[PDB]
Amino acid sequence: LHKEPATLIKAIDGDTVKLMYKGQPMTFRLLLVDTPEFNEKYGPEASAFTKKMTENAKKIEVEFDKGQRTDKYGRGLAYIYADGKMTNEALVRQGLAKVAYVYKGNNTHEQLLRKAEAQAKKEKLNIWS
Ligand SMILES: Cc1cn([C@H]2C[C@H](OP(=O)(O)O)[C@@H](COP(=O)(O)O)O2)c(=O)[nH]c1=O
Ligand SMILES: [Ca+2]
Repeated sequence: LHKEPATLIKAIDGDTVKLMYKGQPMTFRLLLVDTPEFNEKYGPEASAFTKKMTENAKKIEVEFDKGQRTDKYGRGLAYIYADGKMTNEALVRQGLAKVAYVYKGNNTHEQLLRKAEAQAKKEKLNIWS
């Protein structure tokens, strides 16, 4: 997998962000995770976490996996990095997302994320509390 440049356009909620990628605006859905809807418990905290993480980054990168790069809604499917730290993994580590939507072929970082979820769950963090 390879990191590609992109710039924040707008952080949308816990697991979707609008980015400019190859000069075009596009909404990205973070691979392998599910954050609560803004309306649900921990939804505003997940949104706020992704917003700070992405808004504070000097450098945003997108990393596509091996399979599908867009979903059925035209959203990009990627791992998103903020100054070298993976937002997908960070949300899970904090108990603000669950590992979810693991489809074969787009699951390179599954193990890493499950490992983070185990630690979040052990700590009874946020969603696990
Ligand atoms: C994360 C991810 C979501 N999706 C689709 C599945 C879900 O379809 P349905 O909308 O039909 O439930 C939806 C969940 O996204 P959200 O969690 O953003 O709503 O996005 C993919 O198809 N591939 C993916 O990798
Ligand atoms: Ca969601």
